[PDB]
Amino acid sequence: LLASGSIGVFGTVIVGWMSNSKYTVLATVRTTAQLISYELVLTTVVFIIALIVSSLNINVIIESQYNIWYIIPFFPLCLIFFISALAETARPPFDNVEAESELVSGHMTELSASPFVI
Amino acid sequence: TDLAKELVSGAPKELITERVARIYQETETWKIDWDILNKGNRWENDLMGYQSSSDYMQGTILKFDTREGAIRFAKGQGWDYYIQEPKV
Amino acid sequence: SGGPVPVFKKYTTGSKGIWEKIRQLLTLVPNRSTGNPLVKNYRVPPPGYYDRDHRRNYPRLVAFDQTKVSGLLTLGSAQNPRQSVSLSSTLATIDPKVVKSELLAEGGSPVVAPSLNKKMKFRLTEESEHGMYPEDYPIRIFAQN
Amino acid sequence: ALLFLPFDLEVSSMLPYIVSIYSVGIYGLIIFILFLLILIVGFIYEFNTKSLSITTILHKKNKALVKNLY
Amino acid sequence: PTLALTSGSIQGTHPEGFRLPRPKTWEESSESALSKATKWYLLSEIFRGLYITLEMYFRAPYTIYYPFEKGPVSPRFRGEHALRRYPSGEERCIACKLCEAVCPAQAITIEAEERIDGSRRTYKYDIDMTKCIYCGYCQESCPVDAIVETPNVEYATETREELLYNKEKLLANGDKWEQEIQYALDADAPYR
Amino acid sequence: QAQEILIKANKGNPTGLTGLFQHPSPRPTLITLYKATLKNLEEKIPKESVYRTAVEAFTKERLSIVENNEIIEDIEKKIGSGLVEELIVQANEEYDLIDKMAEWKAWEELEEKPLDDQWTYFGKKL
Amino acid sequence: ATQDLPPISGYAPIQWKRNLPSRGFRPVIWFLGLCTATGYGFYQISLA
Amino acid sequence: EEPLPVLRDLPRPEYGELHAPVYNPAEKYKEQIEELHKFGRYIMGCLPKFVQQFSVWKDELVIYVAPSALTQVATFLKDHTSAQFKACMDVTAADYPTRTNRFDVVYNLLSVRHNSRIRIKTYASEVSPVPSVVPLFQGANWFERETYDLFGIFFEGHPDLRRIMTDYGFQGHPLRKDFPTTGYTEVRYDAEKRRVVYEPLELTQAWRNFTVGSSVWEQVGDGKDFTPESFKL
Amino acid sequence: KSQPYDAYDKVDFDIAVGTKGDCYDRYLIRMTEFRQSLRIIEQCCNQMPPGPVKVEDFKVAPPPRALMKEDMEALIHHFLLYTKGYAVPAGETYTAIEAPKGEMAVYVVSDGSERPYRCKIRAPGFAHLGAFDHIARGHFLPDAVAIIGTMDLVFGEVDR
Amino acid sequence: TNPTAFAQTTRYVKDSTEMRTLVLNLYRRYLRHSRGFVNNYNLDIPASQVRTKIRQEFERQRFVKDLPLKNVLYMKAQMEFQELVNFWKQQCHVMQYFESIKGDSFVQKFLKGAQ
Ligand SMILES: CCCCCCCCCCCC(=O)OC[C@H](COP(=O)(O)OCC[N+](C)(C)C)OC(=O)CCCCCCCCCCC
Ligand SMILES: CCCCCCCCCCCC(=O)OC[C@H](COP(=O)(O)OCC[N+](C)(C)C)OC(=O)CCCCCCCCCCC
Ligand code: SF4
Ligand code: SF4
Repeated sequence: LLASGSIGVFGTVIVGWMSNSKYTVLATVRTTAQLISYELVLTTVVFIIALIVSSLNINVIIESQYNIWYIIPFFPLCLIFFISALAETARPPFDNVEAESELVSGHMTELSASPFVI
Repeated sequence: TDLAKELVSGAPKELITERVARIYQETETWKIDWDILNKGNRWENDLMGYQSSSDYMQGTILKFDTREGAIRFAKGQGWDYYIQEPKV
Repeated sequence: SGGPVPVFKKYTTGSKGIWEKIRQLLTLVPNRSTGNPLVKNYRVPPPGYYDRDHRRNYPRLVAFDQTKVSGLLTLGSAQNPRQSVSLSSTLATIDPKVVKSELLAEGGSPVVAPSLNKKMKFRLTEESEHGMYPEDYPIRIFAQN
Repeated sequence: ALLFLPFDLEVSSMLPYIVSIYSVGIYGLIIFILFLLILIVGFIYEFNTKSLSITTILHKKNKALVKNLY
Repeated sequence: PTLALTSGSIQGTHPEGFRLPRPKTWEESSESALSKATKWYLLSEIFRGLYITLEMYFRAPYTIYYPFEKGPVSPRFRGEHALRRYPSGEERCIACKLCEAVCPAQAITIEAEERIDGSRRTYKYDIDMTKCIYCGYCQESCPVDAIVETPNVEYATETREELLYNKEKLLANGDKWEQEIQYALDADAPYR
Repeated sequence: QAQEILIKANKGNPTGLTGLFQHPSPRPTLITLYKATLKNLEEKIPKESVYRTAVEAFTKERLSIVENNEIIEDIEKKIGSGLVEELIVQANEEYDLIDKMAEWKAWEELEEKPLDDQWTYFGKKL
Repeated sequence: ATQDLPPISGYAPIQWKRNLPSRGFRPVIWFLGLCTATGYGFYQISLA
Repeated sequence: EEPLPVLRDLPRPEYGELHAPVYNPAEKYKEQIEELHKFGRYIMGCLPKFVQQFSVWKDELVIYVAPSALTQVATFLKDHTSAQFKACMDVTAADYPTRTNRFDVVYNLLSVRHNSRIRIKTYASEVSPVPSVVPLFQGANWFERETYDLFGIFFEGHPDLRRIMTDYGFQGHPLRKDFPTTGYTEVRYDAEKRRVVYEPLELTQAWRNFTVGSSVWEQVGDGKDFTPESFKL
Repeated sequence: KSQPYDAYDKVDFDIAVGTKGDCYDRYLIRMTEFRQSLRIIEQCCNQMPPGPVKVEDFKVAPPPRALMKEDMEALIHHFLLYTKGYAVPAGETYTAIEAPKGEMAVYVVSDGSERPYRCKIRAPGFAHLGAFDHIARGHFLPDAVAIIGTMDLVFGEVDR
Repeated sequence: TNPTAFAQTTRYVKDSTEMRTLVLNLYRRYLRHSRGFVNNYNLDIPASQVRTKIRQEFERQRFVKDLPLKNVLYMKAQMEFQELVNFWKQQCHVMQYFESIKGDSFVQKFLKGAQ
C-alpha cells in the first residue's frame, strides 16, 4: 500500500516536466518538495500502527481492533495521519500545488480533456 | 514659432498638410476648427441611417481667448490656417 | 450600546418547538440568527428669487502677488490702518515691529498651518467601552473625545 | 530534498523490527532505541544550524539614521 | 491661546496614553506553558472554526430557482427602453429632441417632421442598446412620459443587429409592456 | 570635532507609529540638536531673512520648555507636536533646511518673473 | 404621514460590538482527557 | 419569548410646514479664509524669492511658482516645521492653449501633522522641463508618469518616466485640447493576417456636437466679496 | 474627521488605528470599519430629519412632475436643465472624501461653461499600487497575493 | 522602489555635443539586439532586415535642429528602446510596425473620389 503511494508521487512530478515552462514547472519543485516530506510522516504513522499489532497485514490490523479502536489510544496519530493524508493528496489547506490564486490551475493548466479526466 | 513641434505632438502626417483650420469668432473669444473633408465627411449608413464619418477632427473645437494667442498656437503646431475677421 | 442581543429581538427566521432547545444546546452562541429574513414582515407590502439665491453670490477670485503683498505692511490694513514694488527689498529695509504683528503672529511665532477642522481631537479608548478586540490584538481605537 | 534520503532510509529500515518486535524481546528494543539515538543526533544537528529554514538574507535590511555634525 | 508660540497645535497633541506600553516577554504570559501547548497541539481554534461552519450546514440556503422564480424588483427599475402610447392611440412622443440631448452615451437618434395631419411627430427614433448605459435619463426627460424603461431584462439576442431598436420595435414593446408600465408608474407617482 | 547625534533608533520598543523605535536618551539629544540649530543660523542665513527669524521663534521657545520639564510626557504636552521621537525628526530635518535654504539664497528678489498672460484663467484676471 | 420617517421612539438598539464568547473546557481538561484516552487505550491493547 | 413587533404599524410623527434655511454657505468659511491668507503671506515671507503670488478660495490655499522654484518651495513645504506637508497626494495638469506655457502642473500636498492641504502650481510648456519631485516624494513616481503620458510634459529628474495609461506604441498624448476625443486609429481582427491590427479610425455614427446651442448670455457675475479686511489696502 | 461633510459631523463613530503596519492589522481595521459603519447606520436611521431631499433651486434640480405641467416657470427650467445644463461659476477645487479604499478626490476646473474643463480623479488604488515595489520587496510569491488583497485594488478606479 | 531594467533618468541636456554622443551609442544598442528582436517577437524578417529597417528609422530623422526638441526626441526614443528590449509590446504591434507601407494622377483621383 505504501509502495503504490510512492509511484503516484512520481506520477505527479511528471505532469510538470518539459511541457514548456509557464505554470506546470513552477509547481513541480514545489510539488515534489511537499509530497516527499509528508510521505515521511505518513509512512511513520502507518508503521507505528503496524508495530502495535506486529503485523503488516491489513486484515490483521483490522481484526485486531475488536476490543479497542486506535482512535482512543492513538488520537494524536489520527490527526497526524489525516494532516499527512491531506498534504499527500494536495488537498487544501495544503493546496499550493494547484494554487488557484497563484498558479492559475496549478499543474493542470496545460491539461485538458482526457488528460484532465484521468 | 520656428520650432518643429509636430515631431513631439504625435499627430498624424495629414494634419500638417492636408487639413485647414479656421480661426473664427462666433462674441468675445476666438475658436479654431478644421474645415470639412472633400468626401467621406458624412455618408449615410445603409443599415440604420446613422451619420457616419471618417473625419476625426469634426468634433474638435478649441476655445481661445485672444486672436494673437490663437495664431501663436497654430504656428507652434505647424498648422495651415486662415483667419476670418468678424463683421462690425 | 451594541451589547449582545437575544435571537428573538432580531428580525430573522427562528426555531419553533423543541428544535429551539436543541439549537440552544448545540450552537456555540445561542443568540445568533440564521440570517434568513422574516417573510411575514420584511418587504411584505411592496412599493406598490434673490432671497433664495447663492450661486450668483459665489466668493470672488482674487490673487495676491508681490506688489499687493508689500502694501499691507507699509500702508497697513483696511481695518487697522498704519506697479512692480518688490517685496525682497521691503523685507531688507523695514521695521521688525511691523513683522511681529503683520507678517507673523504672537510675537513673531510662526503661524501653524491652518487646521481644516479645529475640533479634531482624539482620545484613546478601552475595551470595556467600545466592545472591540482585547488589548493583545495589535490595534487601538480612537474617538472624537 | 537531500535530507529526505537519509531519514527515509531510517524509517524504511525499521521494517524488520515491526514484524519481529516480540521474538527479539528486550534485546531488540534496546538496540532499536540506540539505532534512533544515533539518528537523533542527526536530527539535533539540523535543528541547531537552521538548515531547513528558507531564510531571508537577500533583503529586509534596515539602518538607523545618525547625524554627522561637523 | 494656542501653541503657535512653539509652532505647535492642539491638533499636533497626541492623546494621553498614545504611546505603546512595554511588550511582554516569555515570563509574562497568563496561560501556562501546558495550557498554550494544548491549544497549539490539539487545534483548538480550527476545531471551533469547523463547528461554526457545520452550523451553517443545518440552515436554509438563500438560493432561489431561476427561471421558475425571480428576484425582487422595484417600481424604479431601469430596464428595456420602451415607447409609450396614449389610451386614445396617438403617440405620446412629440419629438422634443430632449431625448437626443440628455442621453449621456448618445444612444438616442431622433429625426422628425410634420405629420400628414400636421401634429408634430417623429418618423425615426432609434436606440443603440449596445451603446446605452441604462442610465434612466430617458424616463426623467420626457414631458409626456413617452419613453420609459420597463422592468424587463430577459431579451438577450443571438445577433447584435437585433439590439438596434428602431421606432417599430420600441412601439411594439410599448404596447407589449403597457400594463406592466402601469404598475411601475402608478407605484412611483408620489415621489416624482 | 567629529560628532554623532542619534536621529532615530533601529531597535528597541515601538512608539505606536510603525518603524519609529523609542529613542534611548532623547531629552539631552533634543537639547543638543536644538542648540546646534541656532548655531547654524548664525553662520549661513542673513539677518533680514524672515525664515531666520521664524526658526528662532519656535526653536528657542521649545528648547527652553524642554529644559525646564524633566518628564518626557510634559515635554510633548506643552510643545504639542506629537511624540518625543517625532520631535527629534522635526528638529533634525529643520536643521538641514537651514543648510539648503542658505544655498538657494531664497532671501533675494524674485528670480524668474512670470509672463503677462501666464496667471490669467479664461480671460478674466484672477 | 406622506413620507418615510423613523418612529417617534425610534427603533430598539442593534447589536454591533464584538460578541465572540469562548467555548469548551479549559485546555488542562482536554490534556487530561488525551492522557486518559491513551492511558485507557494502552490498557485495552495490553489486554488483547 | 415575546413576539416581534411590526414596524409598519408603529406610530409616526406628522410633519407639516417646512422652513429650510437659505443662507450663503460662504459664511462658514469666514475664519477659514482669514487663517489661510496669513499662511500664504507667511510662506511668501519665508520665500520672497520663489512665491510669485497666491490665492485662497474658501478653504483652499494655492502657491504659484516657476519651474525653477518648484523643488525649492516643495522642499520648504515638506521639511519646515511650521508647514509639515509630508504627503504629496496628487500631481495633476491641465491644458490652456492660449498661453505660451499652456500646461499648468499642480501639486496637492497633505499635512497629517497640522491638518491642512496646499497647492503648488507651476506652469510648463510643451518643451520646458519641470524638475521631478521624486527626491522629495517617492509617491509622485506614478502620478508624474500619468501626467507625462496624457500630456507629454517633460519631467526633469524622474528616475523612470514612460507610458503608464496608454497602449504600447500609442502615438500622441490624449488629454490635450487639440487631441480629438475619438482618437486617430482603432483596432480590429484581420483573418488573413491572423492578428489584431491597428487601422485608421472609422465611425458608423459620428460624435454629434451639441455645444452649438450653448448659452449666448452671461450666467454668473462678480459675486459677493468675503475677503477678510486685514488683507486689503 | 479632518474635513466633515454630508452629515458626518452629526453622527459619532470610532476610527481604528493599527500598530504593526502589516496585512493582519489592516484586516482588523477593516473589520472594525464594519461595526463602526453599522453603528452609524443605526444613528442615521434614528436621527433622520424630515424635509426636502434636494436643493429647491430649479436651476440645479428638476422640478416635480406635478408642478412641471402646471407652472410655466417649472416647465421652462425642466426644458432648460436637460438641453443646455446649468453653468458652474469659474474657479477650481480639490475636494477629498474618505472613500472605502482611501482618499479619493477630484480636481475640477470650472470655465463658466455647462461642461467642466478639467476633471482629474485621484484614485486611492492608483497610489497604493505604485507602492507595491516598496511593500512587496523581499517577500515570497504567495505574499504577493496577500499584499494585493490588502491594497483593495479595483482597476476600474486605478485606470480612470 | 527599484527602477526597472534599462532605465535612465529624464534629464534636460544643456549641451549640443553631448547629445550627439548619446544618440550614437543608442543606435548601436538597437543593432546589438538585432538578433534578439527576431527571436523574441518571432518576426518573419531576418536579422539583416531588422537592421535595415532600424537604419531606415535612424536615417529618417537625423536632421533635426532644436536642442529643446532634441532631448524630447531622445527621451521618447529611449522609451521605445526600453519597451522593446524589456519585451513589453505584444507580438502583433512589432509585426505591424514593419508592415506599414507612388501617387496617382488627377484623373485617377477624380474618378474614385480623391480625399
Ligand atoms: C503530544 C501531542 C500530540 C498532538 C498531535 C497532533 C499535532 C498536530 C499539529 C499541531 C501543531 C500545529 O498545528 O502547529 C501549527 C503549525 C505551525 O505553527 P508555528 O509555525 O509554530 O506558528 C505558531 C506559533 N505560536 C506557537 C506562537 C502559536 O501551523 C499550522 O497552523 C498548521 C495548521 C494545520 C491544519 C490542519 C487541519 C487538519 C484538520 C484535521 C481534522 C479535520
Ligand atoms: C471527543 C473530542 C474530539 C475532538 C478533540 C479536540 C477538540 C478541541 C479541544 C482541544 C484543545 C483545547 O484545549 O481547546 C480549548 C479551547 C479554548 O478554551 P479557553 O479559551 O480556555 O476557554 C475559555 C474559558 N472557558 C473555559 C470558561 C470557556 O476550547 C475550545 O475552543 C473548544 C472548541 C469547541 C468545539 C470543539 C469540538 C468541535 C468539533 C466537533 C466534535 C464534537
Ligand atoms: S437610458 Fe440613458 S443612456 Fe440609455 S438611451 Fe436612455 S438616456 Fe441614453
Ligand atoms: S422626451 Fe418624451 S416626447 Fe420628448 S423626444 Fe423623448 S420620448 Fe419624445
